[PDB]
Amino acid sequence: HMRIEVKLLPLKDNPILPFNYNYEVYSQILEKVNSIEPTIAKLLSSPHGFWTFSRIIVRKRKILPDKGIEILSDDVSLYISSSNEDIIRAIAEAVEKSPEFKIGELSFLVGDIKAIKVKELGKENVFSTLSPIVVRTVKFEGNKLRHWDLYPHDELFMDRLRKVMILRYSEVMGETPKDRDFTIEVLKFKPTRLMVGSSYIRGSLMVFRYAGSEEIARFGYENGFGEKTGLGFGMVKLIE
Amino acid sequence: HMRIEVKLLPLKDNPILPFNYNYEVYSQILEKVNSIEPTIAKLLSSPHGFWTFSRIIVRKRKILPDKGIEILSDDVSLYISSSNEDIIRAIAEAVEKSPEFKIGELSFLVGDIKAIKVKELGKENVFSTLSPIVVRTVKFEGNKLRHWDLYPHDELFMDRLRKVMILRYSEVMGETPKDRDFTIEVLKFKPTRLMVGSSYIRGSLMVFRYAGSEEIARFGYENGFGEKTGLGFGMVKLIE
RNA sequence: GUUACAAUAAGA
RNA sequence: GUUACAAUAAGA
Repeated sequence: HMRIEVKLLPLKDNPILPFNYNYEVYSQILEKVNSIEPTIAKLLSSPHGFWTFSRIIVRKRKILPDKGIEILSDDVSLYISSSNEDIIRAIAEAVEKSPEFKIGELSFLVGDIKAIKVKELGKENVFSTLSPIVVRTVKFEGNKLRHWDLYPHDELFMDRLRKVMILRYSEVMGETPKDRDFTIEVLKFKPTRLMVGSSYIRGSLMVFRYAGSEEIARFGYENGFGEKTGLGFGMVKLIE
Repeated sequence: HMRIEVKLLPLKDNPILPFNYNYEVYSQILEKVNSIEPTIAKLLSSPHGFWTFSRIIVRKRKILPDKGIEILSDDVSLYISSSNEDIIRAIAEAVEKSPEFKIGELSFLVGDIKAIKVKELGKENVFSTLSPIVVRTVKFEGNKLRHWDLYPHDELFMDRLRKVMILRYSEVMGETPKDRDFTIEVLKFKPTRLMVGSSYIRGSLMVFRYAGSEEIARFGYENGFGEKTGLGFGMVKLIE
């Protein structure tokens, strides 16, 4: 499966990355791809998770709780993934043509794009999250129905996630997977709250072990696990 | 200040360290230090935190969620600290004369005890928790009286932590500290729940910046921050 | 693709 | 004693 690393260069001195970029990055890419491949842009913007992208990785940093993350590195990377290398292809082009990113007060400049080597999977895999995994349910709170976010320690999590993947899979892949059974067991777990647009989404940054269906595993690896993947959630990476 | 690194060598075939070890380490040090020096043993047993020790540190490890932390290193390490170099000196002796330590299933053997080079503090410090930091208030749950454990997001957190350090300080240093003010801002934060004996204590694993009274700063640095430090809570290390 | 493995979570 | 910096936390 195709996965790319986009290097970004912070423009000014003492650059500071704001804590919640998910919507900015996503909408920015959408706009850029839409200029070239409007037809693919429509896939990016789909809820079904045609792709993922990670957090913006800052290899060396300090924290300014009121401002954001201090970038002490010369550059930052952003990993993007998809089962469809036509989506990858189109993103590389769009970005490189118009390599100007504005996140809050910090402007970046796209440096090298490159396709990344990606490891084969096994019967069981140990994944670490590259961007928070999101699994949502509906709950009556007051009157109006609203979105309740789940974490692995919640009872309905595994069952909800299972259905989200099967569902998502058949939607983007075109068919339902033959083996639909799988489990995950959490190893290192943390909660995070992200403001995307005018909303709030809460998710898990975790290291977990996946077992079971070998096609859903490929699917999650390539397209991210959980919901809102296209918004920058759900990307994992293989460790041992 | 005086800070030691006690090394532990796992005896069992496949070494699983249980997730909740405080009480067992506490109560076992408490004895080995009693048999040798009953008098110092009572400073340890005091609620006021005449000392701290850290999580048992395992460099190479992996998680069995129903079991514990699988130990993949040759040795693990405990870090004990105190403003009183007599206490530390006593623990090192007491532990050397009775090197056996049992935790859950695992039996350890005390290896080399050694001193740790400890940097001087500044006007401002960035500390990391070697032990989670515990700050409690009391609350009524129905007609029953309950411990309620606090984290920095709680309005009452800063307030009760000041009072707890000021109280601890005087009850051990012997006098009230001159400068009684400090602030703590959180950089990296994760919550943890430990079972110590019959009861559950929740606390904070975190990196934070300490601004304030220098004598309080050095007191927490030596004797731990927050409460219950005698049980292996609140130990910090200085970073950059 | 080292921010690449500390779970559990208000308990009597 | 590098498990050594991702805060914030149920909203309209």
